[PDB]
Amino acid sequence: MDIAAQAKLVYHLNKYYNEKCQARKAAIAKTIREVCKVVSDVLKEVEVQEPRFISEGLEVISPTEFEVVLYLNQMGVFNVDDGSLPGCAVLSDGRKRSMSLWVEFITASGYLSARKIRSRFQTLVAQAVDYRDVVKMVADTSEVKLRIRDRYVVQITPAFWPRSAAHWPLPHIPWPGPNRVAEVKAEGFNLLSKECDAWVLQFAEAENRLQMGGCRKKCLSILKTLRDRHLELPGQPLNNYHMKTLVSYECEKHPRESDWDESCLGDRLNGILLQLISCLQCRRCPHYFLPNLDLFQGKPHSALENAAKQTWRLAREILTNPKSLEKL
Repeated sequence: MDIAAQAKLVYHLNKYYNEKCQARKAAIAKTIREVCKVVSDVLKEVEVQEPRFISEGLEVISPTEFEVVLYLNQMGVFNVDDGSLPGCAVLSDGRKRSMSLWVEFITASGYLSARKIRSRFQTLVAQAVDYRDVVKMVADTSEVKLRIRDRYVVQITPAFWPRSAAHWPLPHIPWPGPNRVAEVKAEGFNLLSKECDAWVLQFAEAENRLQMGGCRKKCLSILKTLRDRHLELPGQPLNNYHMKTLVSYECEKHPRESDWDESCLGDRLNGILLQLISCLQCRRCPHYFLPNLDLFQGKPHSALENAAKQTWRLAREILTNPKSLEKL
């Protein structure tokens, strides 16, 4: 009897993925196509004032929030991760300051300033917005953020293998195979100009590729969707990034690709919600690549607890009656 309920769960989850998850990616695509015209148009204007800025590398934060990473024409004339500041990193010799496309922006100390490029970029964006009612500029934040049609918020973050991520993959876990490891590692990493004077690290390119195989993406698509529909809560305790970062952890716990067959979608999804409820209750949720930073950092105890209540309540309605997914 325990066999048939596993299959019923996998069936209704596939319906959720095809009915509700696809609808998400459809509404998001409508919202992104509307948003992306505004940004690329504005970015075209920034290109005429500053040609170094140019118009793929997108990030969905929520259905209404996005982060555009703008990959700048670089020279990489500058060569550095230390325990100094967690999750964030920062030239070689006192020569070749004139080698950078952004040569003016290297500091007197000889370091290259994220704070200064983002300000220069922010001044340009706030100026380009002056269009009437459809675009707004977000202030009191160091990062560039636009408010479009008073409905959506888009952050535009200037952007281009690390010391903390060096352990991964630990040869302990058969996953990933040497083929998947070197393949995902070739993606490299990205540095995002955000506050913490440092650059934020992001592996959205490696993370999303690491989860290739099996139902991992269907699981993420289902997790992101459930979060949108039922876990947008006071305190914004839960992000698409929380789900994304958990799916990777569950990949380790179940190393074998067989654990990720389509038959196992219910198990892996159920396993992930539970680990999430633990993270909420334990009050700690670590980054996949960098354990030193906790993605619950700064979250109120009241909100982390309530999120645990709703996440738990959600998994039970699912298991007791998996058809309940239709009405979710």
